[PDB]
Amino acid sequence: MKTIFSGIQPSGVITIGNYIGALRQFVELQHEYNCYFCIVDQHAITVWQDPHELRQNIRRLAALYLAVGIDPTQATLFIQSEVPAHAQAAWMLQCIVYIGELERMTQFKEKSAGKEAVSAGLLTYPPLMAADILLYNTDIVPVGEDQKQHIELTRDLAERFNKRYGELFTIPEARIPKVGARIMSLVDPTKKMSKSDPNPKAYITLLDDAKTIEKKIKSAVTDSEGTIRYDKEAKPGISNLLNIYSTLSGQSIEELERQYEGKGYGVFKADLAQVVIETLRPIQERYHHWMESEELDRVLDEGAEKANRVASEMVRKMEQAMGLGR
Amino acid sequence: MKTIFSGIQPSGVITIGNYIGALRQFVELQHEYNCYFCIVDQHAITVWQDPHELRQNIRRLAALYLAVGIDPTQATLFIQSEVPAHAQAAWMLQCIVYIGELERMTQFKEKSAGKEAVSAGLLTYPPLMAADILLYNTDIVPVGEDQKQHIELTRDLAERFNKRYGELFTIPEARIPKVGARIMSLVDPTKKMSKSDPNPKAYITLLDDAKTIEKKIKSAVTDSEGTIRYDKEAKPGISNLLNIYSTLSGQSIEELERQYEGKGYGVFKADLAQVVIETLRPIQERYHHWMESEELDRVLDEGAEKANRVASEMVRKMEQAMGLGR
Ligand SMILES: Nc1ncnc2c1ncn2[C@@H]1O[C@H](COP(=O)(O)OC(=O)[C@@H](N)Cc2c[nH]c3ccccc23)[C@@H](O)[C@H]1O
Ligand SMILES: Nc1ncnc2c1ncn2[C@@H]1O[C@H](COP(=O)(O)OC(=O)[C@@H](N)Cc2c[nH]c3ccccc23)[C@@H](O)[C@H]1O
Ligand SMILES: [N+]
Ligand SMILES: [N+]
Repeated sequence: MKTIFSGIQPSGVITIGNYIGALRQFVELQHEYNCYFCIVDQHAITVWQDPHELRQNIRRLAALYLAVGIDPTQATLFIQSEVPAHAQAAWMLQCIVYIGELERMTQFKEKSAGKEAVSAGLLTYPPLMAADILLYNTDIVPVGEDQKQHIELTRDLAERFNKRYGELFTIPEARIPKVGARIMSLVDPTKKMSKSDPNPKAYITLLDDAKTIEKKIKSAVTDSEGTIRYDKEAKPGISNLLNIYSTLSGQSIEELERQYEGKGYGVFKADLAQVVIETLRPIQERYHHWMESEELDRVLDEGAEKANRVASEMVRKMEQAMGLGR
Repeated sequence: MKTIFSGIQPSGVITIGNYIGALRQFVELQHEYNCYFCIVDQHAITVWQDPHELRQNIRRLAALYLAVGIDPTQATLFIQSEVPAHAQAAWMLQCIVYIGELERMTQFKEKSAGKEAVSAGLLTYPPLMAADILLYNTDIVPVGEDQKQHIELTRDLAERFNKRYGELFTIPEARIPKVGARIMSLVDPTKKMSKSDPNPKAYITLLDDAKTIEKKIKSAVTDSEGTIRYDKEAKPGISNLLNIYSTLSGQSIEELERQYEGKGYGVFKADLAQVVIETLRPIQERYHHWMESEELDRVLDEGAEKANRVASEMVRKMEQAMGLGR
């Protein structure tokens, strides 16, 4: 059976954009593929992190993965730093990637923009992400659209390694949702919904309460058309709301447009807020249960055990190929 | 007792400059300090390496370390890639070092000079070297003058980590020989003697035979003074030969100047060649014995075991400090 790998950085904010673009896919695909889902703590430290908050954010993200439905009998959930292979593999790949290649990454240009002394991990983020993927002989990497470039570099690195040292890596392919690959800010729908937006009304976190969801959806920027129809260019706000509605409800954009034919944005927003609440409430309840359980650690212990068995073997093969060691 | 750490890259050429600046110190200090001497294979791959040659160069360097007198009961000799902690620690430090800092490294500017697509490991070499040193709670790092800058960055990184996350690292200090810290090319004594000089007459390898040593010392560029006196600026060639002679023979520069008072370069060179031969012959004999022995692997197995115990514990402390993991 084919293999899937995907990772999410532990942070103070996990959004419905993370859920729609990524987590929803993980749950969908977990029974049909061998799956490795990672909490990428080593990527998190590419920017300063308060240590106590990081430790908590790592547990919170593990709880959210399990709360949304990732099943430990179907998938391997683990913390990146707990599998030394990722750092070892990242080093080997950093040795074959070119500085120019890292400098062209949009993620790097955006995260380093207007910066004054950029910490090096920001620049060397990609090789570590490529290691994450390649270590598991990954076929498919389910992500939102914003990870496409990183996966393109990963494919380039795998091909480069294979040409130089012998065929070892499977060339992985991104799997990006048709609808909801790039959920936009509710405040400015021409911008992506981001975990780090300074305006909390831009995103909905997976832990937002009902009153908070309602406020955010209601305030969502729209237009002066009063017509619920998809049109990314002309109606970015309504289009983005339609994507959220479609993905969470399971109704097609066409179904929703018909349903709301002749209706205004008010009822549409009230109904969408309810769909978001209906989605997040059961997740939140399961999330608190995991946060209070010793089983959360057991699940992560088991995941690192499995991940370490597979990744450590791939690292041995990589070293053998480059002639490191003995 | 204090701790020493030092590393050497496995390569096709190990010179008498490596011996005089570094290996001679290792043997001198091994009984008085806890010592970790490393074969830095992960640093070697910062540039392309033929895999079969690399594997061999790693064994050759282990044999040379043991041949020169490093004693496995006094020091821990091991291969960098065999201790995952170095890669893990390198990642954490890459996250706190600034890109500007890496770009100013002379080693980086020289190795990347006139280059067209510099591979990223060339740029990220320092954090891995800082990890090598800091992992062992190192006090002293014996090297030749060319490593001074890298050790200055390592001190800066250790201080930066300690300020941000809590005092964890000892701030290491370089130990550079008074005489022979920078042995120069025999072909152009204004340049350092380098393992990668395209002109094989520039260096003497630890495996050079007698006839070869004689040829190299005899051809060594001098001056038209016919006076054997130290003067780096005016007489770089003779000065460099005096350093080699002094270090290998144990005679002071003053003793040699007196001894050669009124003599010409011919006898001086003939006698120096003999001193180099007398030095390298016993090393070469022990080197072949190690190359043919299963004990070479046993020694490296034991060294990685010890290094892994110490380094892995420091990695745990580092992660705890930054809040990685659990
Ligand atoms: N507005 C949005 N709309 C739709 N999808 C979105 C939105 N915002 C985020 N995503 C998706 O969420 C996942 C995690 O996001 P991160 O920023 O942690 O995603 C990141 O920071 C990666 N570098 C983490 C990573 C590290 N190693 C990996 C290996 C494979 C895949 C992913 C990774 C991703 O799938 C991301 O595309
Ligand atoms: N002409 C010369 N005269 C005097 N000393 C010289 C001469 N040429 C070389 N050396 C010294 O030899 C040692 C190994 O040299 P490398 O180029 O492998 O040295 C290198 O390439 C380091 N990056 C390896 C390293 C990796 N991690 C470390 C941690 C601590 C100390 C050293 C390391 C060094 O002591 C070097 O100063
Ligand atoms: N599965
Ligand atoms: N010792």
